[PDB]
Amino acid sequence: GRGREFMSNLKEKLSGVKEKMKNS
Repeated sequence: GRGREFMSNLKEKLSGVKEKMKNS
């Protein structure tokens, strides 16, 4: 599931991406 395993992982990463994203 290129989308099934991506939708979940997405939010899982977004929680960390904000570390450098929202920062920069």
